[PDB]
Amino acid sequence: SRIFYLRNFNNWMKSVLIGEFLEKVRQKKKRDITVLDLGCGKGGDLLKWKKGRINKLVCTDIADVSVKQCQQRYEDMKNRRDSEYIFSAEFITADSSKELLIDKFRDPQMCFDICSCQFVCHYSFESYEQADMMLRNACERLSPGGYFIGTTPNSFELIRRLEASETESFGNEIYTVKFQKKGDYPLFGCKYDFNLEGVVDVPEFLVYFPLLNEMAKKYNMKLVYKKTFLEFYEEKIKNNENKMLLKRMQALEPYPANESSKLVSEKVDDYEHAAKYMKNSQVRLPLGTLSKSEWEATSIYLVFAFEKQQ
Amino acid sequence: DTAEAVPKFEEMFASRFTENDKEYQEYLKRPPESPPIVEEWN
Ligand SMILES: Nc1ncnc2c1ncn2[C@@H]1O[C@H](CSCC[C@H](N)C(=O)O)[C@@H](O)[C@H]1O
Repeated sequence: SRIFYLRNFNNWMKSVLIGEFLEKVRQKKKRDITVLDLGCGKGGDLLKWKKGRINKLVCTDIADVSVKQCQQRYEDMKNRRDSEYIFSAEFITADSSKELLIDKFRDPQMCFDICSCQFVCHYSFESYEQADMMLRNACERLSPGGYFIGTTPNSFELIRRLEASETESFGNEIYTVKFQKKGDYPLFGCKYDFNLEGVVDVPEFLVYFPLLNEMAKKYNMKLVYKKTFLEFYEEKIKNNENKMLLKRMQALEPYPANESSKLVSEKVDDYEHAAKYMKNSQVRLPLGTLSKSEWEATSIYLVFAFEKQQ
Repeated sequence: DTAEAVPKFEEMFASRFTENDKEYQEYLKRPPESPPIVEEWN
């Protein structure tokens, strides 16, 4: 609830990211779209893929309870008898950093047009073999022209804040990051603690993107683009369909508040940027924005997309 | 397998997050980010 809009914004990011590359794939394929949702969680993206009209989805995760729960949502969606088409689906419990997915698929010859890895990649960089294995499961069975898309913390921003901090910790009322040590950052196994009041409290690993870029070349992948969350937003909101969606998903908080409602943050200067903004020649009100606290926590992330060469 | 790739990467990215890391140094020049603002939210 304190994090209500933080969630919606992140969901909007995935919607637009997924949306963009669904349109690209369909521009090339003109047939049944197959997608791998790697580290699917409890199925937060099930609805997104349903809206995207894909034909088959494969949901996989290390947490067996999550996967089945993901399966349960999907069953509930398909079992709600209406007119909407839904993808056929497949659910696999598996460590995608130590296990080969191709041996687990129903179809041994399975290929994908898109692998979607949202907020998962950095767990694989515990070691080289695990990182290579996840990259392999994500990219090797991609159809030529297919994509590897996802979201993961920006190590540049992480190290920036770490080294600027007085200690080995940094964060606020909403998130916390704790490195064991600064100055030393191994290519693999660079461990930090991550706590996001409302979503995670789970050790993560530093992902040096030039490294991920290099490792991905192993499976004939070229970089499509890599963007900070602000950059991706600044591009995507330039499209009114994306902007209307931003509102419908309530991905920003209305500002200023109604006399009868409340801002989400009680923190004293959490909305200074918004206040300063409407101190210029008049703004059309109300504003949509995010608390400074929430933005600090989510601006840490970047978006990436790789393409499978021909 | 691992024996070749890791030391290979260790050399390729030894400047990692240092003064010789041109990408990172460029990233440090970036102004602190302000949160998205949208007008006419209604
Ligand atoms: N090695 C691994 N293999 C498969 N899944 C993993 C994994 N390491 C972490 N995960 C999963 O990554 C997920 C991080 S949470 C993000 C959930 C989902 N991607 C979404 O955006 O809605 C967790 O569900 C976790 O079980």
